[PDB]
Formats: sequence, structure tokens, C-alpha cells
Amino acid sequence: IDINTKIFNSVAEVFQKAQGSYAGHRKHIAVLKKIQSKAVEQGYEDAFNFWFDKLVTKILPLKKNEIIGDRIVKLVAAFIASLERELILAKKQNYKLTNDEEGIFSRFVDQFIRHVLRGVESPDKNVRFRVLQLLAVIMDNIGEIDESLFNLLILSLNKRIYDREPTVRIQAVFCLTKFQDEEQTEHNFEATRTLVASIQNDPSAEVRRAAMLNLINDNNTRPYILERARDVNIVNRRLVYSRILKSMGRKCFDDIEPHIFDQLIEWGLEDRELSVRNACKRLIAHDWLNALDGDLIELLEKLDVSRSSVCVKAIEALFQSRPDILSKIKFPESIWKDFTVEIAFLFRAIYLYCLDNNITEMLEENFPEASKLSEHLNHYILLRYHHNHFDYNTLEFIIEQLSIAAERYDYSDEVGRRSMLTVVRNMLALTTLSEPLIKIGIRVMKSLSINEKDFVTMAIEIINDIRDDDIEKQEQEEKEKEASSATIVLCLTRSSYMLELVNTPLTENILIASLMDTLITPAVRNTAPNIRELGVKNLGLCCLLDVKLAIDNMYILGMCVSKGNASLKYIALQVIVDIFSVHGNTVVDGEGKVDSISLHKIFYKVLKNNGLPECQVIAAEGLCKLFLADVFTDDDLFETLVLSYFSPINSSNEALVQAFAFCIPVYCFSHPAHQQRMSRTAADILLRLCVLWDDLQSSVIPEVDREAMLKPNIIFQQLLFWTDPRNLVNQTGSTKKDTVQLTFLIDVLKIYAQIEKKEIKKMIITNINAIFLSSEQDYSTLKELLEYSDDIAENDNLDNVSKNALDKLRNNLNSLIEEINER
Amino acid sequence: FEKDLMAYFDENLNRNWRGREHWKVRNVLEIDFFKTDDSFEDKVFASKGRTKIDMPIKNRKNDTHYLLPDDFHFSTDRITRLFIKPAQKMSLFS
DNA sequence: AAAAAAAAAAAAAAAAAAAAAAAAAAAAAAAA
DNA sequence: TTTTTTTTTTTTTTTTTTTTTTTTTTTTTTTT
Repeated sequence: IDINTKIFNSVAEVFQKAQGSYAGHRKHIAVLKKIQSKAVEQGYEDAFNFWFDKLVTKILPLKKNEIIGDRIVKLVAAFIASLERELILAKKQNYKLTNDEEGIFSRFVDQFIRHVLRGVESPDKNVRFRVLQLLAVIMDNIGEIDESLFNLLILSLNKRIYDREPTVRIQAVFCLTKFQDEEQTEHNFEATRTLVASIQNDPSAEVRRAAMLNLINDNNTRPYILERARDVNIVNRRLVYSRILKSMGRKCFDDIEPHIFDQLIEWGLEDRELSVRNACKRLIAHDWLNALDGDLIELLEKLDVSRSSVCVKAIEALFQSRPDILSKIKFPESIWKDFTVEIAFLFRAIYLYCLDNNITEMLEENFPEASKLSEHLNHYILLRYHHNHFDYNTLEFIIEQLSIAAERYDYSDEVGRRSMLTVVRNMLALTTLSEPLIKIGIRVMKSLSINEKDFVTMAIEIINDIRDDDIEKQEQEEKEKEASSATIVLCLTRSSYMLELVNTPLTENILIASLMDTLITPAVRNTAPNIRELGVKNLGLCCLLDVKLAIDNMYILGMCVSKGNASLKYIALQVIVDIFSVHGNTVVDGEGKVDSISLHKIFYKVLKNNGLPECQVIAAEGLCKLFLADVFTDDDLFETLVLSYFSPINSSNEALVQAFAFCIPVYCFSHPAHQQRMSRTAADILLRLCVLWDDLQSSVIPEVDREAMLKPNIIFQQLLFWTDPRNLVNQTGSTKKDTVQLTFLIDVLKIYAQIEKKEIKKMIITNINAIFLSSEQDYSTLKELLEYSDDIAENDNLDNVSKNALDKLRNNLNSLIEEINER
Repeated sequence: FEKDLMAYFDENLNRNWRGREHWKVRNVLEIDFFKTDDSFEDKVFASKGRTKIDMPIKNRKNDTHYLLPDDFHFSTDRITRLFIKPAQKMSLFS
């Protein structure tokens, strides 16, 4: 043999014995360096590259999930890394650039990249994946290349980003992201636009996991990263908190516009999966607070506690994480005179969390007695509103944080109850009092009286006092006898939050009836926008307390939701839904009442109106909530609800889509009779849906806007899945003898002879085999299905990919009917 | 009509919220081979032929950008309560 | 012009595949 | 000249959706 084979047995031995258990890589890279040194000192460099490519191409058919190839691709990665670190140490202090290890390295990578990129077009997935991996792992240590080779690499990788399999696209986005050292300026030689195109456009939920982390994350690309907090995959949603925000760390408070910084933690702490919530909790709980050196006040100054109302969740993620700062924070005497917004929010959070867990130690010490907090509250109320640094927005926030601190305070001191009742009575009597402080003040005046009757008479006293204050200035300022518009607004806003918290019938609470006959009934009949809106809302909060009032004003609610503007239809629809939801069905179908068919027509006119999105959304949520409470037993309205789920004109209301996504499954799953109702509607639902899809598919418009409707195969699958008697939530046992899914299938095979399209029949017939088949069913519900499948298989001409599934159902039905009549 | 059923729905349909599509269900080799052979390379170095190795045009771009939509939550707490009174739970499943 | 031809698309359906988080463990460099 | 971290690497869990199976029909390829 010759040196062409000595090099071959050397590389064969080292790449064979290095395939297992990573043993002796410091000897492997050593002896590979010796043989490359002796080869270039000899001079068979192209032969060395050729046997290199030979022993590499003996690996390339091995797939992903194979360790034996991985321990060689990381060996050659360690080899090119060894040459790269030798050149890095050669440019420095001692000038070790001798024997031309720059030229050997450049020609080596110029030949090996030209070899692997010849294999990038092969039809096997494994060779393309291993070529782009064998580039992508070493592309960081490759360094400088030729512009023709750079163009070939970027053309190959920019074609391989749209490769058919995802596993090669992973190595494609890796080898793309190693080419990132440029100035960023954009509106195909740039890698960053390609990675953004993959981070949005790619169908694999795994290519985004390697195009999301490995990007550059400067000022420009950052929303393209951060909107991956709403990724399709759960692992990406968790990993944006795990490895991107945790990586930036301290710079997140100064490098993110606060509209997104108050959106990311709301997307985290209100997610649907537990691991991403725990990742956001551990990000707000461990990394950041130990990154700005433990200062809770400095973190709260950067979590913008004044505007964003998300922090009441996030600070709880601190208190459930490490209790040393829960027990370390003490509130001395010399800080209640000089509050800031952050420490008032801190006192609020720590006190309501301490009463949530009933820690009696911090309830005992370290917190002031109720009269002292009453002194602080009256101090801030008088410093804000009894006026003639201290900005109005900050003072309003400090009073609202200490009022939430006050709404669950210790009743045991009568002096504290008396003091805080005087402070809240002297605060809520203010004319220029803002609205959230009105709400929380009425909340404290409820939660510190002895009962509901004392809160009712106190709030009626305050509201009638603010009315008498205006009637005196109307009487005196001439030098007719009704209140103004602004004081009617200020009285109704207090009455709203008052009647939000009353929970009793109104026979023995006659001050609410006097308030209604004085104010609310002359607020509904008014002609202003906001007065009518709050009048309908207050009328609804009164109608959730008495049934004769609801049966009185349901007519004017129906007329004002059938012939009014947007916000009145919103509030009136909410009131109609809530009146039904509380009072049952003594509101319709009787004497003196409203006829419920008229209300169903009003519900129809709201539900078919695409121009009112949120009114349609609350109509959908409302009708589903009333179906769950079984006060609505009508059939055509459920048919129109499921059509409105599946219509294409209601495909832009995302909230209506989620409303029907949650509250239709919880209908049929919670009770068997609800599933029977779904099975009775689903036949004509599928008929009208197939008609609508035919007329949408054969429509001739330059911009048709199709594909809002699902293809009816997935519609038939989800109709089966709602009408499947396995998934009932009850512990029945008898549910294995229910014939509802087979009745739906029999109705679908009845309506199967009522469509014209030739694809509709294919995607109806190819999916009938998902039904419940266990031979515990009735004789006739198998007999009618056998007859209809017989008639459809024989009499009508069907193709073979449909006759497969149809005669497969024939075989399963014949086997089960043989089991039925063998006994 | 109580906490067990509501929590069961809130734990099974908690991955069934995106809507129309994406509804969800159920609620050796060891080779050592490094020895020579002459013409193996053409079995792994060939052009595309009739095997189309790239993506369809109809899915190289997507218009929703693979974003999750805005999460109107619709958990069982938002279903069990009224709209104008968020502190009252109704007669559920009655 | 024209008689055959086989990978891809579509889709139902099934099960196991598998990246990731987290705990042991063998080769390796500073050390007194 | 054995010790003390380093470190990375290397086997258990989970539920994810992700790949793979199979039947048939389409749609660009080969020859005279």
C-alpha cells in the first residue's frame, strides 16, 4: 500500500474508535492533528480531503437520533475548533503563524464546504440533514471565507430554509445564524430577513425554536422575537421567558417599550399551560430580582406600577417564591408621611397576601393599627382634594392602594372602624372624586360596615347628599328644580358600584327603591349617551335583585337593544343575559311578560350582524351561558349558534370563535341530553354548511376570501367529536348503550343524497369510520345504518378511496351484527 | 355542578381554546461501518430526479404568521359568573 | 400524435418519537 | 502524585404533535 491507504487506516481507526462514549477526545484530536501535520508536511492535501469526505460520507445516511454519527461530527467540530484556536493563539503574543496554518485551514474549509454542498441536493433526508449540521456546528469556527463560496453558501442555505423536512431546516437556521455580524437595516443576501421570514412563515413549530433564540436581538429585530411569546408551540412560549428575557436580564427595563413590557408578563402570568406560567413566575421571582441586587423598590420602579394593573399578579409570584423578603420588609414610622406609588403598592400586596395566607405574625407586628392607617388615608385624601411633586395621578394611586389595604382590615378595634368609616364617608362625598377610587371606596364602605343594610343606608346617604349639594347650587345661583347632567353621572357611578355589592331582595331595603324612583327611572328615559348607558346598567343591577322589576323593564331593554347605538346594545344585552342567568325563566313566556320568540328574533338580529363585533361576542357568550344553565331549550337558536361558529362571515370575531370553542364542548360533554340535542341539529348544520362551501368554492370574485370556513372533513370530524358518547363527563356506565353518534351518522347518510359537489361526498364518506362501535348498541340503530350503507354502496357510483371506507364500515357493521345475532 | 366538574373541564379543554382548527383529543441500528467500498458515493450523491425535496409554494408563507390569537380566556370562572356583577356565581347546570 | 407509469397530495388513523429538564459519572486540568 | 472541582455527557419523565401507514387518484416522464 501507499500513503493514500496509510492515511485511510489512520482516519478509519480514529473515527471508528471515537464513535463510542466520547472516550479520549483529547487523544483523538491530538492524533488527528499529528496525521494532518504529517500529511501536509508530506503533501497529499487533496487526498486527505478526499478520504475525509469518504469517511464522512460513510456516516451521512445515519438519521437524527443516532449517537454514533454524532460523536464523529462533534469530533471534526473539535478538530476545526482546534485549528481555529491555534490560529487565534498564533495571531497573538508570540506570532505562531508558521508552517502556513492559515492557508491549510482556508483550503481545507474551501474544499470541504464544496464537498458537502454537493450533497445538499440528494433525495435522502439524512444526508442533507447531516451536511447542514456538519456545516452549522462548525460555521462559528470557520471564520473567513471567499465571496464566491459565501454566495454559494447563502444561496444553498436560502434554498434550504424552504426545504421540505423540518430537521434539515433546524441546521439551516443554525448555519444562517452563524452568519450574523452586520449592521441591521431592512424595509436576499441578508440572513436576518430570512430568519424573520422563517420565524413567522414556517409551518414547523420547531424551526422557530432555533430561529427565535439564535437571532441577534438588537433594536430592530426584537418584536419579531418577542411576539413569539404568542407562538403556536408551548415550548416556544416558555422558552422566550427561559432563554431570551433571562439572557438580557437587566436590560429588559431599558430596551423594551413599556407597551410590550406590560404585555409580555400578562401573556406569561395568564397563560393556559402550567410550565410557561412557572417560567414567567421564576423569571419575575429569581433572575431579575437577584439581578438588580435584591431591591424590591428598584424592581417596582421599573415594573411601572402606576399604569399597568398586571403587577398584582406578578408580585404574588415573588411572595410564593422566597419568603425572606416577605419577612424582611418592615414598614417603620418615618415612611407613612413620605409614601411613593411603589411602596404603597407594596403595602397593599403584602397585606392582602398576608391575609390570604392568614399569617398571624405579620398581622400582629410590623403593621400599624387601623386608626393609624386611617390617619394616613385621610392625610392623602385631604392632600389631594382639599388642596386650596404631589401629582394628581400619583396621589390617586396612593389612595387606591391604601384603600385596597383597608378593604380587608381588622374589624376588632371599634376605634379603627369608626375612624376609617369617617375617612371613607368624608372621601366619597367629594364631587371631583375619580372613578376607581369611587369603586374601592364603596368597596371599603361595604367591607367595614356591620352588614349589607348599613352599607346600603350609608351609600344612599352619600349619594343623596351629593344630589342635595347640586340642588342647592341650582336654587341659589340666580341672584329648573332638577340636578345637572354631571351630578347625575356622579350619582349613578356611585350607585353602580353600590348595587354591585348588594346581595338581597329589595322588599326590606326601601332606600334602593327610592333611589330608583328618583334617579334610575329618570335616567333610562333620558336622551344622553352616557346617562342612558349608566341608566340601563343600573337598571340591570337593580333587576338582578327583584323579579317584578325585570319583568317590567325587559320590554324596554329589548327595544333599546333592537333600535339603539353600540354601547347601549352592549350594556342592554349584558343585562338581558344576566337577568335570564339569575332569575331563570320566569322572565319570558307568560302573561304580561315579553314573548320569547321576539327576544329570539332580537338575538338573531344581533347574532347575524357582522358590523357589531363585540355585541356579537357577548351575544354568543351569553347564549352559550344560558344554554348551559338550561333556561334556553330552543332548537333553531342552537342551530344558528353552531352555524355562527362555522359561518365565514363571523370568522373575524376571534372572541366569538373562542367563546364557541369553549362553551359548545362544555354543553354536550356535561350532559347526555345536550349531546342528543347537538346530534339532532348537526344534520341540517352539515347540510347548510356544505351548501355554503359549494357556493363559496364556485364563486367568481377577484378577491373571494374563501377558506374562512373549514373544509367539511374537519367539520364532520369535530361534529363527531362533540357527538361522541365516550367523552361524557359523567360516571355513567349506561353511556356505552347510547345511540346518538350512530343517529348522527344515519342522518348524515340521509342528507348525503342532497349535495351536488363531488368532493363533498368524498370527505363525508371517508370519515364515517370514526363512530362508536362496541356491539352494546340497539338493533334498529345498526339496522338503519346497514340499510343506508347498503343503498349507498350499491346504487350510487363511488370512487375507490371512498368505497374503501364505506365497505370497511360495512365489514365492521357486519361483524358486529353477527356478534349481535349470534347470541 | 360543582368544583370537580368545573376543574375537570378547566384541565381538559385548557388546550382546546384556539377555535375552529386545532381542536385536540384524548380529554437498534448501532452501525460501526468504516471499511472501504468503491462506488458507494453515487448512492448518496445524486440529483433530485423525481423526488421533490423542497417545500410547496402554497405553504412557504403564512398570513397569520403562526401567532396565537389574543387569548380571551373563557375559563370556567368567566362562564360561571355574570357580566355586570363579577362576584356572583349563577345556578350552574340547573 | 400516443399507450403506458409511478412519486406526490389528500386524508383517516395510530402509536411511539422525542426535544427538554434534571440527576449520576468518567476523562481532565490546577494543586500542595 | 493522589486530590478537588470541571464538565459535559448520558439515562428517567412528560406530554407534544410530530412522524409514519395505507389507498387511491393525479401529473409530469418514456418511446416510434
